[PDB]
Amino acid sequence: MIKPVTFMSEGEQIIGVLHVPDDLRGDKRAPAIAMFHGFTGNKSEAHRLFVHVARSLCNDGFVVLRFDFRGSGDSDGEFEDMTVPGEVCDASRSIDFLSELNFVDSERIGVLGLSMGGRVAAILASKDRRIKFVILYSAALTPLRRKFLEGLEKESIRRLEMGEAVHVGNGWYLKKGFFETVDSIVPLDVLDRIRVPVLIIHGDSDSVIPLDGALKGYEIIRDLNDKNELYIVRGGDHVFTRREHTIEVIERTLDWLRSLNLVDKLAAA
Ligand SMILES: [Cl-]
Repeated sequence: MIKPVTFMSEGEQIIGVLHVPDDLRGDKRAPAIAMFHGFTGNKSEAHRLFVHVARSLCNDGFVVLRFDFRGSGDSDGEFEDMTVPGEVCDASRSIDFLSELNFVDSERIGVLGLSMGGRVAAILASKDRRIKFVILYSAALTPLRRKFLEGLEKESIRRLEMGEAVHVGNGWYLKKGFFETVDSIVPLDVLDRIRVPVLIIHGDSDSVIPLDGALKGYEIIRDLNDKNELYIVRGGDHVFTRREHTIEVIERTLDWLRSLNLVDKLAAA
């Protein structure tokens, strides 16, 4: 079952989509995953990657919530006002939403994030005791403010300082709040607070987010939980465009989740 949902965050509506397993009995409760999209992404994500990921997770027995951050997709708000802390607010609200569903096991909720959404996932997991596992795809874990500004002309940076929304490419505009707070929390600085299982998947041909950041992240957390894993997708680009890479990412994610024993369909009988 797939159905649209809405909830409020920071005074504004978020629209999302909820995947519910069809074999979920009346009293039964399922583990759940909230999925966080990337920068200038939406809840379907590139070449519908999140749709495919969510369908596979739901087939595996998870309730899955995908939603548009405020300022993205069909949620309220303007993109130029978006900030990473604002997306952490939204992300926490999506956990609230899953926690209040009577067919979700409130003690078996985890998160999945792609790139900037992986940044959000890591930040939220460093704080939120409700998160029981973290899945990071192509995650942006390192400082980004300087790299973002280095892509802008000096006169554009001044206009940003003066309060203008400036063009950042492909028709997307951004105000300074994003640049001021994208490094308020840098994930590498708080990764050692995450003690639940973390799966890091990163392509060795990612031209957007260097693999180096995923390697550093794994180095920090590898012995904090003996289920933590780093999977490097050989030939994989930032959003796993080649079909075989998308399949590999999904297969590795399902396999890893199996190791955590979150679903027990045999016992469900
Ligand atoms: Cl905000």
